Order: sequence, then C-alpha cells, then structure tokens
Amino acid sequence: QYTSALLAGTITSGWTFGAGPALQIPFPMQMAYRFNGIGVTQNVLYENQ
Amino acid sequence: VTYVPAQEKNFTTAPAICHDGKAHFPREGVFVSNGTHWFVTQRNFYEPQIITTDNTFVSGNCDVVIGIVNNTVYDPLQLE
Amino acid sequence: SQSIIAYTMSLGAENSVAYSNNSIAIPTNFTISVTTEIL
Ligand SMILES: *[C@@H]1O[C@H](CO)[C@@H](O[C@@H]2O[C@H](CO)[C@@H](O)[C@H](O)[C@H]2NC(C)=O)[C@H](O)[C@H]1NC(C)=O
Ligand SMILES: *[C@@H]1O[C@H](CO)[C@@H](O[C@@H]2O[C@H](CO)[C@@H](O)[C@H](O)[C@@H]2O)[C@H](O)[C@H]1NC(C)=O
Ligand SMILES: *[C@@H]1O[C@H](CO)[C@@H](O[C@@H]2O[C@H](CO)[C@@H](O)[C@H](O)[C@@H]2O)[C@H](O)[C@H]1NC(C)=O
Ligand SMILES: *[C@@H]1O[C@H](CO)[C@@H](O)[C@H](O)[C@H]1NC(C)=O
Ligand SMILES: *[C@@H]1O[C@H](CO)[C@@H](O)[C@H](O)[C@H]1NC(C)=O
Repeated sequence: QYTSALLAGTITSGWTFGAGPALQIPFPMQMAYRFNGIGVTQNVLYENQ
Repeated sequence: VTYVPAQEKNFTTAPAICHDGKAHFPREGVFVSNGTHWFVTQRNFYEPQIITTDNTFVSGNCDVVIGIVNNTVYDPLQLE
Repeated sequence: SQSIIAYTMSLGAENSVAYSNNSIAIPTNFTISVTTEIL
C-alpha cells in the first residue's frame, strides 16, 4: 500500500508532492519538464510523443 | 531553513499556443488561462503575463502538437 | 474512564487527487519553516 501511494503520487502530481502540497499536472507536460531537465527542449517531445 | 508553497488554485492549461501557422512553445513557465484569456506564468508562483513574442520561442507547424489551443501572440516590433 | 485499547495502525489520512487532461494547480502564497536535525 505504501508502494502504491508513492507510485500514484508520481504520475498525477510530478515531484510537487515531495516539497509540499500535491499539485495536479498532465503526464505529457510532466515528461516535457523532465526532458527540459536533461538539457533538451520541449518541442522534441511534443513532436515525437 | 526551507521554503514551502501553499494556497493552490485550479486552472486550465495547454501545451502550446498556435498563431499563424506556427507553434509558439513557452520559454519558461506554463500556459494558464483564467477562463477567457491566456497568460504565461512561473511554475511555483502566480505572476500572470501577456503572451508577448519574447516570453515564447516558436518552432513547429501547428499540426503535430496534441492539445494545442488557438490564441494570438503579441510582439513589440509591429507597433514600433 | 481510562483504559488500554488495541487498534490497527492508520497509514495516513485518506486523500485523493483530481488528475485531468488539462488542469494545473499553481500556488499563490508560501511559508518559511525552520526544522531541526540532531546527529
Ligand atoms: C485554429 O486556428 C486555425 C487557423 O488559425 C484554424 O484553421 C482553419 O481550418 C479550417 C479547416 O481546414 C480552414 O477552413 C480555415 O481557413 C482555417 N483558418 C484559417 C485562419 O486559415 C482552426 O480551425 C482553428 N481551430 C479551432 C478549433 O477553431
Ligand atoms: C481573465 O483575466 C482578465 C484580466 O485581464 C480578467 O478580466 C477582468 O475584466 C474586467 C472587465 O470585464 C476588469 O474590470 C477586471 O479588472 C479584469 O481585468 C478576468 O476576470 C479573468 N477571467 C476570470 C474568469 O476571472
Ligand atoms: C501568505 O501567508 C501569510 C501567512 O502565512 C499571510 O500573512 C498574514 O497576513 C495577515 C494580514 O493580512 C496577518 O494578520 C497574519 O499574521 C499573516 O502575517 C499573507 O497575507 C499571505 N498572502 C496572501 C497573498 O494571502
Ligand atoms: C480542483 O478541483 C477538484 C475537483 O473536485 C478539487 O477536489 C480540488 O480541491 C481543486 N483544487 C484546488 C481547490 O486547489
Ligand atoms: C482525456 O482524453 C481522453 C481521450 O480519449 C478521454 O477519454 C478522457 O475522458 C479525457 N479525460 C477526462 C478527465 O475526461
């Protein structure tokens, strides 16, 4: 149950449920953020989703 | 000593903002809407701003982005 | 009026999220918290 809670917090709120209150966000946008973290722009994901 | 957000508010988003045959992805921050007009704001605070051509970088064809939304972007060069 | 009871543990407060295809939640205020740690 704890594992399921940790897993379900990751797919609907990104990493925002770690710092404070959980804020919803769509998964394509969360992946765009994670791609931006690597050092590649969002348009690459939005073209090859 | 730490920093913690508070007082969240629901909004409406869109991956891109399609002007004349282009895509116009944001540079930093989401594309949020009140219920009528679109704004670009930071990720951890609420500071809405007008969609001007310096807050957004453009590359696309307005065909491959799923969930795109129609709106007009502004530029400070046409006026002057 | 006082006694010893036995209960099963509660893992935490029951909460649910409101995922949708187009919805964001952006904070408009913050707070400063000072915790402590001992080693
Ligand atoms: C969003 O805007 C685009 C263009 O700004 C619209 O594209 C139109 O597509 C139809 C169907 O092919 C054409 O008949 C129109 O001429 C196009 N518009 C223009 C200005 O050329 C698109 O339909 C808009 N989407 C929505 C949901 O309104
Ligand atoms: C969308 O964002 C607008 C900000 O430009 C808000 O417009 C308001 O419009 C009235 C007049 O119609 C102004 O008097 C007011 O100052 C404000 O600019 C609008 O409220 C907002 N949409 C929603 C649903 O709140
Ligand atoms: C963000 O949260 C602050 C406290 O966590 C708010 O400050 C409060 O302000 C009231 C007066 O309005 C004080 O009485 C209170 O002690 C506290 O200092 C702050 O207003 C709030 N920001 C917004 C925009 O609501
Ligand atoms: C967003 O809407 C959902 C719908 O019920 C609600 O549960 C949630 O609290 C809202 N988010 C807020 C008010 O920050
Ligand atoms: C998101 O889009 C899909 C497209 O098939 C749809 O089935 C789903 O209901 C949408 N999400 C919500 C919350 O309506």
